[PDB]
Amino acid sequence: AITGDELRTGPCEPITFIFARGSTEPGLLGITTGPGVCNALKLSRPGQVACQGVGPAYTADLASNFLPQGTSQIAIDEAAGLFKLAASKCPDTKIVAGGYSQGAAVMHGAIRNLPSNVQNMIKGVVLFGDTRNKQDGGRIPNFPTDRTKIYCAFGDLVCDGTLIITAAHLSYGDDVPNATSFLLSKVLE
Repeated sequence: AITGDELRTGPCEPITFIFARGSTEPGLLGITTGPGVCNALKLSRPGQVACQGVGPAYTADLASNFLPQGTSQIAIDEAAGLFKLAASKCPDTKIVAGGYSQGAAVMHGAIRNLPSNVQNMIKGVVLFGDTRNKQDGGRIPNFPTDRTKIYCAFGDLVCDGTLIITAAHLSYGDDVPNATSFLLSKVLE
């Protein structure tokens, strides 16, 4: 019933999207990709999708980028929790996840240590401008690679260890329709 809070503040839905915004984005889903991917998912699959942002624990503050895992534990623990929440509240929901910048880091760290119960509900993961692309080798540790897609724009140097901000980092708007298709591929009807 609330935007970005539909897992927390709503009924169970056949499909549950879980998104972690990039640094300094306001809200739970931000205003860049998740907003898009969300509406895009609901449109393409009316009556089926509930979007849940990751917050407010994940502050998406800049300084957390420099922490060992590239975000905060609180943030990861938060994401972890919501995946489980889905498992608990809605055991028949097909989960799809997303992340941009540090939000991808959140997911990278939350999804890698989820039990098989929960991981097996995650059909698809999309990561834009992943800040852990090189630290984890273009994948999520301990998570099927065919279910993962990483959008790394030409010039986007955060995909390569650094935290350098280019106009290529800010372009993942363009990848929503493709990201959506990827997710939707896996979540068949």
